[PDB]
Amino acid sequence: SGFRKMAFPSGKVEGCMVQVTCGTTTLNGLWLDDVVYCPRHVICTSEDMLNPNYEDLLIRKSNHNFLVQAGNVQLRVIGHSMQNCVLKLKVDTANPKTPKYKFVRIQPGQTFSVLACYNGSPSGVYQCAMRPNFTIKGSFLNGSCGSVGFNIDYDCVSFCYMHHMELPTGVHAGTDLEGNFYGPFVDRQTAQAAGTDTTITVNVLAWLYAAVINGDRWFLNRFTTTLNDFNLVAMKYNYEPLTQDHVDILGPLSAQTGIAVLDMCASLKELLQNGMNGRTILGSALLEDEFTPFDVVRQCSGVT
Amino acid sequence: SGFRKMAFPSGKVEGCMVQVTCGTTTLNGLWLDDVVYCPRHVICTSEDMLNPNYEDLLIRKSNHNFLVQAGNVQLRVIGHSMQNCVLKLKVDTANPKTPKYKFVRIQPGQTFSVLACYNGSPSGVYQCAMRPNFTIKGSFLNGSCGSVGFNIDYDCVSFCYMHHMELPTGVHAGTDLEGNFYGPFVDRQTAQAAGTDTTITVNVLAWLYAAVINGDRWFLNRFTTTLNDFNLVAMKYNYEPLTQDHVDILGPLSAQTGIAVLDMCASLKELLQNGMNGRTILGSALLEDEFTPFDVVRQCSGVT
Ligand SMILES: CNCc1c[nH]c2ccc(F)cc12
Ligand SMILES: CNCc1c[nH]c2ccc(F)cc12
Repeated sequence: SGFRKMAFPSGKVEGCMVQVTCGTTTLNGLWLDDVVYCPRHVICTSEDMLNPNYEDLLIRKSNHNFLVQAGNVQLRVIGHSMQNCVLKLKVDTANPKTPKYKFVRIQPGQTFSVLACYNGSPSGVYQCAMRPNFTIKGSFLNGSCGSVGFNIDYDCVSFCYMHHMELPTGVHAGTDLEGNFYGPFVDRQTAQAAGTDTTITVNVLAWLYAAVINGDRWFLNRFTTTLNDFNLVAMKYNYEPLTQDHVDILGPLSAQTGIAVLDMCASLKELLQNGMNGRTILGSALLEDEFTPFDVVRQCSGVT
Repeated sequence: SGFRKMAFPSGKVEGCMVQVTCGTTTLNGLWLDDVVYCPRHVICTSEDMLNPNYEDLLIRKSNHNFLVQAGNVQLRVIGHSMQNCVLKLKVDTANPKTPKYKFVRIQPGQTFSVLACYNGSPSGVYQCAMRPNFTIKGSFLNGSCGSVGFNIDYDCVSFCYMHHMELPTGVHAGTDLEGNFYGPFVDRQTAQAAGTDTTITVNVLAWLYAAVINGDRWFLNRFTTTLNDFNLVAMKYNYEPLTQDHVDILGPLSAQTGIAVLDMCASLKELLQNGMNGRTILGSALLEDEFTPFDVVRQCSGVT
């Protein structure tokens, strides 16, 4: 028993982190096979970031200008190319620690682990979610760019995020490993405001199921609701609309606990309308939305 | 910017996890050098756990009864001994992945990362604290015993916890790597109730400093207090008494923010007396106490 915000074990990803320096900028790179992936803004000076023309800046860079260091040993760069907002630096050595991997572009509401790195060295690992406004609420200081987000399924690492920037509001924006930003964000130091940060309703319901499984049941009530009735309340509280796909995904949790999805929606509806009255659920005084139904099943079953 | 409950990168510890089976019980072991450490209750059947005589049960076990598997390869056990509540299984092969390590016995209030494992395979990593009642609030299912807690200082892993049991209240108890339980707990399936779970005051103050650094400042007030005045309020709310040692440890955070420790205590005093009024601090509606002052400095400075 017990339910924690758990990250995937990070070892497989730690073996892929390298330091990339171009001119006076140093950030992190991800070394998989004979390619090092890093944010293209490694070629920028803080001044260039105001209005960078990446194709123009890249013409002034050659293979020898990209310094790639794995631990204390230098990698030889034999090619470089820009794909969207990432640079792909071809090196002469395949990473011996390359795990089985995929590049995936996640949907908002999905969770992943971030291995925060500085100078190619891992500092910590935490779990987060792609917010519905395509930002993430991470913990990233200067030098953390190029740190990656990932999920692990047995022995295959699915990389989904690479860190690029912090908006002036302290939230984070990045790309998938193809270099495409999540959301409308651009790698320029300009006014970029995030949209509404709505709550991931299906994740809140999954976490309420996790609470019931782990013994926290005070919030269960005698009511039920419909998808349309629940959604009138979800809209009012800036919660994402719940669809039948979300109800289907919650099926296994509904079956395990014996609590119908719409009954759990009615509990959530009363929590939204009345608050927690100074009570807590799974050690939280807020309705937690960074656990997917898959995360709840995995943690409650012990998937390794 | 941003502040997350961050765990240490777990790779160094993942390379130490093995599966230990004795009879029909399978749990995790920690392989460092040529020794595998695991809870001594690996020799028990669920029935033995009611009133186990470990010395008597161990006489019926020989080296060949301890099956140790690292990945898919078997380790040869050439010796075994019991030290307090852990068994030390001497194997014929030193773990090639043994990192630089120490065994430390932590104090209540200190934090560490747990690599939850099942069948010797890592499932996830999370951060927690040794509670003042010597329990931890983890996420452990059956098969997780032998999972370890640790801290990392550059390249040295300090192991501080090994998981042994879950109390009937869903909280967790374990030992240091010398096999001595934290608190009064025993490895027997009997009535063991935890004492008061007080709040780690110095950690709450550290987290309020982290909030100020990261932009959450609404709770700062025009007041100050004294250690004795603050402690009258801390006692009332089941908070640990704050000492001058705690004030000294908060010195660097006080210096960085320019907010005197006793002024932050006065903010905390008003938060205890008035609540948050539906507001949040660092994405929490509760006063977070599982970040030490060292954790705040580390995360706010980017230690790798
Ligand atoms: C969601 N609107 C009411 C509200 C504000 N804050 C909250 C925290 C928890 C909860 F269950 C409800 C609330
Ligand atoms: C600590 N006693 C009041 C109280 C109950 N619950 C709380 C949650 C947050 C906070 F700042 C204060 C409170």
